[PDB]
Amino acid sequence: VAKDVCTFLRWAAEPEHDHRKRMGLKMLLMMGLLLPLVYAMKRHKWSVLKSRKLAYRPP
Amino acid sequence: ATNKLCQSFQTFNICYADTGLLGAHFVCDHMSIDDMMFVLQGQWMRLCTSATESEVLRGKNLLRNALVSHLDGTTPVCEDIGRSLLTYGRRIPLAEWESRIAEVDARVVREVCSKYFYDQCPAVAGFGPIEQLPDYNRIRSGMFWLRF
Repeated sequence: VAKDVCTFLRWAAEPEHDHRKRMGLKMLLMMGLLLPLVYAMKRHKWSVLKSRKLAYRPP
Repeated sequence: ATNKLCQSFQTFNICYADTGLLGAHFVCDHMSIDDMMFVLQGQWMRLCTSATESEVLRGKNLLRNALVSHLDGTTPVCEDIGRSLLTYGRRIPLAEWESRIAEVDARVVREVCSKYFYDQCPAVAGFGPIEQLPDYNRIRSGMFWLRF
């Protein structure tokens, strides 16, 4: 009786609970996809600079 | 000329055996390098995407005139013989050059330029007060348009 009423009072206080968590999963997955992709795009553009070598050639 | 971007420039197309260098060289004020690059790369893109019949006709006519008047007197003709036999394996007669030139229309210039210029990684060399000379990424992004 206590377990059930608590579960209801949880839903009372936070109806969004189930939707919230559905969105959480979809966020975690998209971020799982986009973060390493955007990170790869970053390293790609920056690779011109990461590779570069300098030389000082006074006369 | 009107904006005094550069002191000089030329397009080239250097040929070697299985490869070459196709582009341009310019000499300019230290404040003009970015603008020169922009207009030059802009031209490459315009020819790739949208070259007109009349301007290609002009280019044809320039080239016809170029190689007919370069071969004047014995030294340039001797050299043309010497080197053509090495590079092509034969001298290509002026009548054959003309046939290849007449074959080129606006459609050809587009398709040919797009092969070598459009969305391709260039080689850049800069010397002197080159603080303005665009970053490679900016140069490389300047090798395409977001429209065509």
